[PDB]
Amino acid sequence: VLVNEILNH
Repeated sequence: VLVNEILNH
């Protein structure tokens, strides 16, 4: 939840 939001999919 500190990077996932980005690569999120």
